[PDB]
Amino acid sequence: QRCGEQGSNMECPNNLCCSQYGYCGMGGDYCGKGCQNGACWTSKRCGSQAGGATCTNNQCCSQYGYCGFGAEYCGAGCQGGPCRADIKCGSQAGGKLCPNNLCCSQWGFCGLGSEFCGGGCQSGACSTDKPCGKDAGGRVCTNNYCCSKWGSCGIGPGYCGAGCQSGGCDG
Amino acid sequence: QRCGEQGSNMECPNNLCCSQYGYCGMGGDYCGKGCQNGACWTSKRCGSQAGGATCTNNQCCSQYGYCGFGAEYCGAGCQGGPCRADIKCGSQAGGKLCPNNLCCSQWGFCGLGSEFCGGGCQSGACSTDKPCGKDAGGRVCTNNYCCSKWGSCGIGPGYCGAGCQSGGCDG
Amino acid sequence: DTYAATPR
Repeated sequence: QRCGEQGSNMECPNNLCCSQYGYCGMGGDYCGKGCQNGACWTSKRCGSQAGGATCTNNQCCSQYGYCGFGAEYCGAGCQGGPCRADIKCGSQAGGKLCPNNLCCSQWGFCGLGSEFCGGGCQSGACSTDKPCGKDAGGRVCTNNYCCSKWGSCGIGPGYCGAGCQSGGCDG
Repeated sequence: QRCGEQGSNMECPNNLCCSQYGYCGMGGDYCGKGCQNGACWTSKRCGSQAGGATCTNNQCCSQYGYCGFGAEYCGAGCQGGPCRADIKCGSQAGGKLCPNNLCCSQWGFCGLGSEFCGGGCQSGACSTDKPCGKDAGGRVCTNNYCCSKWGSCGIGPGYCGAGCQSGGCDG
Repeated sequence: DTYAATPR
């Protein structure tokens, strides 16, 4: 029920503003001073300008390094988030990965949905759930997900915890 | 702490799936069956096909009424989220509201950021904080936001509670 | 593009 730092960086629904206090709402108390995510009155910084930082809430990072939506952000120059240009990846783009866990399709484009995540998906949130590590010949994971104890890719206590075969383990 | 139904529709950072248990992570335990938001393996329905329901995580609602990112979801016939087309609103669209609290700019386009939410913002999360209520000749807020006892528009207990003047006041 | 049952 908490958002931002107080709620493990959780984001509010429907672009509600996460106040300084870790509560979702709308109006000055939430979006004004200290707003952590959502439609903050002051746009958070991103992309080169903030040295590669992502925008919260799938916002577009403009050519000037500001977070938002609309042509100004998502259009010409967009540096991240759901940009209007088609985003290339995988084998077709020198092995690049999609930002924010997007699935790299069999064709080499970044998205979400079964066309991207389904059979052939190369990296990110694939729905294919292909085995990793030991019982699958030292096969890591894309994105540095953790290869559980079952040679299963993911993130969370169960993949990064104890028995963690590869990637981003918890120690 | 929790996301989804368990955490007031709280969403996970970076497209992580919210499992049926209200926790954020990645893999088939979070994204598989019962996933609530983020990169779910089963895309939610939206738009006309699902009687106006909007996607979580600012995903695009395709022409076919499925949530996702990429050209098939945000391109032609996109019905919501950060569509590739400039989305019309406000006067320039007969008073229509932008979805998900987005700002309606002065020129009648939906977005987030100064250029949309600042000076001339018509509806949504404007940051101009124009006064409402008794002291502002009884103007009501757009979007059914609450007019607090002090003449400010927002959503939260300070706005919708004790002394709320108009909008979705608590009762 | 297929998997999971979509109504039609």
